[PDB]
Amino acid sequence: DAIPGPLGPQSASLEGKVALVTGAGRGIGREMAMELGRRGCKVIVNYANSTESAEEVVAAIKKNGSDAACVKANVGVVEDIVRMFEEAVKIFGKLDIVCSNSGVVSFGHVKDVTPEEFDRVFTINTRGQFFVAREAYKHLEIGGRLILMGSITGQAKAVPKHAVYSGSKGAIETFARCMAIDMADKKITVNVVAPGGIKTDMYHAVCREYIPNGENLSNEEVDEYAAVQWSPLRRVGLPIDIARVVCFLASNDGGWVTGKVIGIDGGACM
Amino acid sequence: DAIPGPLGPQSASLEGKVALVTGAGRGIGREMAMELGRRGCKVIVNYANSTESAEEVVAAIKKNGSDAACVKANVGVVEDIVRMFEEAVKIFGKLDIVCSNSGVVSFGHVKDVTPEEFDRVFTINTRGQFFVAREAYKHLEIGGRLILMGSITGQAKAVPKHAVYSGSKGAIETFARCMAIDMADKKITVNVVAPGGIKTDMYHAVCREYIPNGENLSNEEVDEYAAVQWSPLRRVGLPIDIARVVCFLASNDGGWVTGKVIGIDGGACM
Amino acid sequence: DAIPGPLGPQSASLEGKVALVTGAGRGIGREMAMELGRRGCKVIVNYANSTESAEEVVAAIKKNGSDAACVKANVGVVEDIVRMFEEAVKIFGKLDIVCSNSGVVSFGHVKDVTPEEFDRVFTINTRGQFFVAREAYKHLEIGGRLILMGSITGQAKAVPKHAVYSGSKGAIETFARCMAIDMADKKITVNVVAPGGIKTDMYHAVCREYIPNGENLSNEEVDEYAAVQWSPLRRVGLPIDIARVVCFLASNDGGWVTGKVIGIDGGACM
Amino acid sequence: DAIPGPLGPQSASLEGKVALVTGAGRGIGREMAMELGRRGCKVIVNYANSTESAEEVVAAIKKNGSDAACVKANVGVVEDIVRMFEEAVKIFGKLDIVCSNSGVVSFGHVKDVTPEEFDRVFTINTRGQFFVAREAYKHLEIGGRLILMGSITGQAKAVPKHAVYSGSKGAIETFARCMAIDMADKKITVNVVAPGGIKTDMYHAVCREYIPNGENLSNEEVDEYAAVQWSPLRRVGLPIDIARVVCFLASNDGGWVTGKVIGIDGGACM
Ligand SMILES: NC(=O)C1=CN([C@@H]2O[C@H](COP(=O)(O)OP(=O)(O)OC[C@H]3O[C@@H](n4cnc5c(N)ncnc54)[C@H](OP(=O)(O)O)[C@@H]3O)[C@@H](O)[C@H]2O)C=CC1
Ligand SMILES: NC(=O)C1=CN([C@@H]2O[C@H](COP(=O)(O)OP(=O)(O)OC[C@H]3O[C@@H](n4cnc5c(N)ncnc54)[C@H](OP(=O)(O)O)[C@@H]3O)[C@@H](O)[C@H]2O)C=CC1
Ligand SMILES: NC(=O)C1=CN([C@@H]2O[C@H](COP(=O)(O)OP(=O)(O)OC[C@H]3O[C@@H](n4cnc5c(N)ncnc54)[C@H](OP(=O)(O)O)[C@@H]3O)[C@@H](O)[C@H]2O)C=CC1
Ligand SMILES: NC(=O)C1=CN([C@@H]2O[C@H](COP(=O)(O)OP(=O)(O)OC[C@H]3O[C@@H](n4cnc5c(N)ncnc54)[C@H](OP(=O)(O)O)[C@@H]3O)[C@@H](O)[C@H]2O)C=CC1
Ligand SMILES: Cc1cccc2sc3[nH+]ncn3c12
Ligand SMILES: Cc1cccc2sc3[nH+]ncn3c12
Ligand SMILES: Cc1cccc2sc3[nH+]ncn3c12
Ligand SMILES: Cc1cccc2sc3[nH+]ncn3c12
Repeated sequence: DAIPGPLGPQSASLEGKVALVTGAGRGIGREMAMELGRRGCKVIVNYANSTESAEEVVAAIKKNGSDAACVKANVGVVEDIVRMFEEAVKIFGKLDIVCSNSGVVSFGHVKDVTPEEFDRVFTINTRGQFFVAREAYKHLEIGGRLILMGSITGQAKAVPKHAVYSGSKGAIETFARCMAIDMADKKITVNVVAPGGIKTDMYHAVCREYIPNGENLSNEEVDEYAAVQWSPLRRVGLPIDIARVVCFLASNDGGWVTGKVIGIDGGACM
Repeated sequence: DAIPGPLGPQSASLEGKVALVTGAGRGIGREMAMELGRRGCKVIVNYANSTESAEEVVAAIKKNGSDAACVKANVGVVEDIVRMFEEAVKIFGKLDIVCSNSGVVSFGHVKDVTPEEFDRVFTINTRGQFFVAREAYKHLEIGGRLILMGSITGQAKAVPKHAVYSGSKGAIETFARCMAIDMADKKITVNVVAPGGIKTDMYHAVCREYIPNGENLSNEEVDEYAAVQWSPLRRVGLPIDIARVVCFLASNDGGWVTGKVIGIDGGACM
Repeated sequence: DAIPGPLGPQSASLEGKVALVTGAGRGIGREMAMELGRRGCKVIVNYANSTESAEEVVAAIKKNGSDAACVKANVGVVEDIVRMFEEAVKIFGKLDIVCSNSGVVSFGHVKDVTPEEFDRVFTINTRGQFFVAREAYKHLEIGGRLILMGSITGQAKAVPKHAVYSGSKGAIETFARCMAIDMADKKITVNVVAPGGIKTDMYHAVCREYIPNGENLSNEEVDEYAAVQWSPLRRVGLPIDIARVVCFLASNDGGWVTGKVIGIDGGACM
Repeated sequence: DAIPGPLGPQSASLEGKVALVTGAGRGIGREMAMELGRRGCKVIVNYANSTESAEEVVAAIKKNGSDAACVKANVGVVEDIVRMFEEAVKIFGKLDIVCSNSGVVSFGHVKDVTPEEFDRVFTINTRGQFFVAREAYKHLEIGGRLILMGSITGQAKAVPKHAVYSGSKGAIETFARCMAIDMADKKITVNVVAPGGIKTDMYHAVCREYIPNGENLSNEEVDEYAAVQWSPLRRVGLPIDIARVVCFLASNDGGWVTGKVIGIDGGACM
């Protein structure tokens, strides 16, 4: 049968692809846009509040040799998502890759979860991603790429006071399986990246909630724990670790990988 | 170490246990309450609309030798759930087992899902179960049992136009893992039963949506397909098939089974 | 459709069933035969070396009110398995349940595994179980039950120096999926129980190999670790914990549970 | 923290890496060596019987601009594996990547499996891979890559008469989890690629055994079935599909992916 795409290194090229990354002003998302751009991608950085950071990222991508632009939209508002895509398409003309990154964390024993906090998390983490995914489908080029952001907590077995957040990410893994069927009519592949503890603002904010008796841990102590307890490779994961895998899925190399959950932890067990 | 519970058949006894089953007026739930009662349980049948059916079930359980009562509550309304448990506890004095059964189906290509239909399904299937689970925790006896209703679609790989429903059930499997940690402080075990196509009203309504080119299938033809394509055991699953496993988890036998997903299909592959 | 089996507690009855348990002279297996007998089963206890213990168990089952007999066979020798079943059938006339329990542990960094030690473990743990399963098929009554012994290590993510043993148990989970299809022509259900640290001779021998820096731990200290680190339920698992689940699968209640892996840990994460 | 490796496309470069691929004279393996070479790798093609094909591949890689050499060894013989690595290291001086590809298929109802045919498959598929993995550890450069060959059958739910082969591949997934811990002391990442039906000699030989009533299917009919039934993407998988993912895992991009099973099917459900 016919070979799908070029043979050799040329199959990993993202040059000439237009990508949209939600929540790209900081954290993993910022690095996702940065790296995508470094591999020759035109990046559209979406943001909700971090305008400054957003703009800063856009400047950076250009400085690196790629074109970029930023769009504002609150993924928790379906109308904002609908608008974000209508503008996105006009900016560079087409849309090849979509990275649904935006998300929020939450901690608390089941007995203390309020309907307000449950809806807060699920609305961004689960509902937002579905509608971003829905719009991505409509605007993606035939053969496009949809990448959903999940988490190690979707399958973790030992994280206490973490049902709401874990459930929101767990549902994303199921979305991938089902969306991979529907979206295949446009040759779009759908996959879920499931990171496991990356140094970002979030990490700084809630890492201690994962460490048994960690209220006291100093920043370096947290990293020491993370590095040793969570990976045989003995090191803390960085956004670039996710960004690299995301580029693989987005390239020709990931053409036969669809409906899957790629766990990107250093071999962690949570 | 000390043996947990009696040795012998006495370990499967549900006699003297009070159970609450949501959506017990029909389908799998009705049979869940019926069977639980047959094993000596006092059943509280919850219902949303099927009052007649509800009452009918209560009469049946008594006729079989057990006490029962019914409570009305819409699981999509947190206040209703809160009330349902406050009344439940007063009826028979205590609450040992809770079976979160209620749920709704949905079909449609991703591109046609509306925010209204997404919220419709997630609100009952996922959000409702969380709050039923939350209240169950607060009112369950030390050593109680919480059983969540999932589905084969949470892990299925070939069902098209089924992302919303599949995602709502998928999140339930994650809830089980996390809730099993928090709720363990009261010795409560949390598990998810994941049926795979049971003859109920739902089955009559949407089975054809699972069968490639099944609009034409006659009722008997659907059952023939179900029996042959979905199980090496060559037969259609019945509510009693789930009801029996639910009794196992609810008994002393299921004391060391927690945080798990029990797939109850005839060895189906979807 | 027709209801499969009796409604009510009578569905959990094992009375009048003949079962064969391999490696039933001690550990989990001994308790499996004991409990099966307590629920009205005629047990055939197989053994390899523990004759004394074997006979002792047979005396016990009778003293409890059930008939039993013991057969000697080395599961690592296919001819022994073939013979064991030919004799087994003649003893009580038929064979309803088979519990493939026998197994051996092993520890060591990959770099130190010798072909001899690899074959030692795989020959009993994997190859033995396949041939026990093969013979069980041929001799089981239509509607019989085949239960394979697996382990938490089949899916564990953090146990070092444990590839050979973990791999032997992992393959058992796959055997269950496939055997459930072939063996279904005789209505036999095939399932895998996956315990997670049970107090038996094995536990006494190698538990410390699972505890980071545990050479020094005293017996009570090991149990303290096991109870706290491996279960939210805060207690060490006992053979009776597995024995109870095995009876469920062997009864009418487990009729619709086939091709599955039932994890029997206190919600452990390894 | 410090960024692991270069930022940008340079992270996907395999230039200057020495790789060893077992069973590289034909099928997926041949393409694995070819592609690895195209990305600037020095490939050592191992073979068992296909000398001609082996040599042909070596000529090809050189013609493409990379150096290659071939080594003969029967993975079912531990002494051969030990020798293969001692020679391998001397050829190009070092060893960065190892791809354990070699394998054999088998079909048959459980009841017809003979100890000879069970050992035949397990000895190459499971035992061989363990010892190849063991030797890879000893000779791999710090930061090396070990990639094990698995299959969709390790998790498949509907393939009949396939327990022996499925079990041999299933154990490989467990090996990955455990080996990822031990081998991490040398910064080596261990992962399992799990293809799902690739056009190779094997495919030509046994594809019909997967298709219900396929004895009659013509070659083109088989491909039609494969393309439609096994993938929403509607096409048959090719060796290049696996080869591309293998290059990702072998590069810097796969540095944080370890202890995982990458399913490389077109979203197949078996
Ligand atoms: N950090 C970690 O350890 C891991 C993170 N993840 C997931 O990866 C993703 C990113 O995490 P990380 O970078 O650490 O997070 P950060 O806390 O650093 O915040 C990342 C971003 O998400 C955005 N976001 C939040 N709400 C919205 C919204 N309403 N609309 C659009 N964007 C929004 C933020 O936008 P703005 O700032 O502009 O409001 C921001 O850009 C999340 O989905 C997270 O759950 C998964 C596993 C691990
Ligand atoms: N049938 C099947 O093949 C399978 C079913 N399931 C799950 O099992 C559960 C029961 O399914 P099944 O019996 O077939 O369903 P049915 O369609 O027969 O309806 C079952 C019940 O769910 C209830 N329900 C719906 N909304 C509410 C609500 N707002 N509050 C309280 N109860 C409500 C109904 O209550 P009322 O009628 O009183 O409004 C009813 O009692 C569901 O969660 C379903 O998703 C999972 C796998 C397979
Ligand atoms: N203990 C634990 O923590 C867990 C155990 N398991 C599995 O459960 C099973 C039983 O474990 P456990 O009771 O702890 O083990 P023990 O170490 O207590 O030994 C149990 C038995 O296995 C038998 N056995 C060994 N070789 C043979 C053989 N060649 N033929 C027949 N029988 C043989 C022994 O027979 P004899 O003494 O007569 O030679 C004995 O009867 C094993 O498969 C084990 O891997 C799984 C998870 C956890
Ligand atoms: N084809 C498919 O659909 C899929 C294949 N796989 C796996 O991928 C791998 C390759 O499959 P594929 O290329 O299709 O297979 P082929 O039938 O085309 O044969 C591939 C190779 O395996 C080799 N091999 C067999 N025995 C030995 C041995 N004793 N020592 C060294 N090498 C040996 C052959 O060597 P020689 O010819 O030199 O003897 C050959 O080089 C296998 O492990 C297979 O199980 C997994 C999923 C799907
Ligand atoms: C923020 C964080 C820190 C450490 C480990 C994890 S695992 C996960 N999943 N989402 C966030 N996280 C974290
Ligand atoms: C209603 C139904 C029919 C057939 C197969 C399935 S699998 C599933 N999950 N929820 C509902 N169903 C069905
Ligand atoms: C023998 C043992 C002790 C503690 C934990 C485990 S987990 C497992 N699997 N087989 C044996 N074991 C053990
Ligand atoms: C050889 C083959 C053909 C079709 C589908 C599969 S799935 C698998 N796993 N190993 C081999 N195969 C095949």
